[PDB]
Amino acid sequence: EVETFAFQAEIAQLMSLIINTFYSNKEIFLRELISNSSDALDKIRYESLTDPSKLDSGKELHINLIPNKQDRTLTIVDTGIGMTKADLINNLGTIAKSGTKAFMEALQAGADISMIGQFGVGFYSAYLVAEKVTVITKHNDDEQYAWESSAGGSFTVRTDTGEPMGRGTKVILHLKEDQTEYLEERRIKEIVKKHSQFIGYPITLFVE
Amino acid sequence: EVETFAFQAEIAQLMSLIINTFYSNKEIFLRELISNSSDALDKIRYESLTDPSKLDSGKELHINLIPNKQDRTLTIVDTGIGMTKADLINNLGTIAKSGTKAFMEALQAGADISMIGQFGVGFYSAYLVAEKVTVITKHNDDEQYAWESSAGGSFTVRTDTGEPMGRGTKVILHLKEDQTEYLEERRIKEIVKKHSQFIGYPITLFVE
Ligand SMILES: Cc1n[nH]c(-c2ccco2)c1CCCCN(C)c1ncnc2nc[nH]c12
Ligand SMILES: Cc1n[nH]c(-c2ccco2)c1CCCCN(C)c1ncnc2nc[nH]c12
Repeated sequence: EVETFAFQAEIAQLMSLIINTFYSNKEIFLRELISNSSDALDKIRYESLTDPSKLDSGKELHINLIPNKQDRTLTIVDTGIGMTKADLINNLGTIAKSGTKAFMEALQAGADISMIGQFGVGFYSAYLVAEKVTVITKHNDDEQYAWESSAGGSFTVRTDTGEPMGRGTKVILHLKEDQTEYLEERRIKEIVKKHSQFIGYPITLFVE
Repeated sequence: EVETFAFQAEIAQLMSLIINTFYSNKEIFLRELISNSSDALDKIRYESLTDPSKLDSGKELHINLIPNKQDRTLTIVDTGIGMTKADLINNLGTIAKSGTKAFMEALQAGADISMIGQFGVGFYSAYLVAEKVTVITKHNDDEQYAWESSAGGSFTVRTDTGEPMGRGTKVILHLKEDQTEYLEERRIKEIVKKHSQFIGYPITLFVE
């Protein structure tokens, strides 16, 4: 069963801007996604201090970057807190509305797309390089879900039947045809070194 | 009743480094504290989406900066999630241990004190400008506490009998005698504009 949802108009507008604006410094998408993973790992680490059983779904706290040239995907995997169905459908869009509005206002005032992270919507920078984004996620209090959007104003959520994850999130970037450089080992290494070198979790770049 | 606690050796070492190192760009302390307030406000905002009664202790989400020349204090006030007694005594130091270690290693490798925020211990940058820091805090699930430390390897916690806060945190910086510029309106304005201009909560700088 796949459910289809409309983005609120503001988030749809943001996705369109991200897709439509001429902006060459696209590499910043990876810093934003890795930062998101780091925050999610901080969150589960913090919560387990008071309830250690929150780690029964997996003790290791890490980030994997997985390129696949055949699928043309770059997958950012974390074993963080994960997202509930309510996050995917309601909570996250509610928070995003005001960040979007502030980001938009900053842009007209001369701010730069690379500042998107300050407005809490850095995830959407994924659309600088991806035609479609699939998010597979599992939170302790909930089932494993697959969220997906190619923009165009809608997203889907379904219960995921793929490989069970234990706990955490995979962001699967289905790259635009002209953005395959982000599958290349030395390009990904370069970006992580430049933007993410102090992340406090091991980041493993898988080799193809 | 005042309880006195020893910092773990690593955090004590970090505080000493922050106090002892020659480093002129001290203004970064305010960005770190405002960023901390912002995160705490994000946290309560997020939690109230699923439990709106979490805001019964106060709906407004904001940050006040309050200079007092007579007391020689700069107070950063937020109406964020606040901190529990377990945070003050156990949880926060546990998380801080590994951030401290990474920060230390980054420094020897040539990183800069201004990067302290990437290691999740930016609060301690308060000691660049303050001889004593007092933290008054109230979390929904707990009583109002006062934490205090002048470094030297220990901190105290007591139940606070001052003005009840509703919910949130006040960081009261008892400034070093040579650091009173941070009580001056135009200096604080300058710093906020430079480092904190996109914080998604109203920041009110009180006038003396
Ligand atoms: C599916 C979705 N819907 N709306 C958003 C969103 C809203 C604002 C920014 O992103 C998203 C994406 C949310 C991404 C950031 N996040 C909240 C995350 N939470 C938990 N573990 C994560 N590991 C990577 N990121 C994670
Ligand atoms: C009292 C104490 N003990 N150990 C630490 C600490 C550990 C690592 C960084 O700071 C602190 C300070 C913690 C400061 C950051 N924080 C966790 C905060 N939590 C909730 N509302 C806040 N409003 C400002 N900040 C807030």
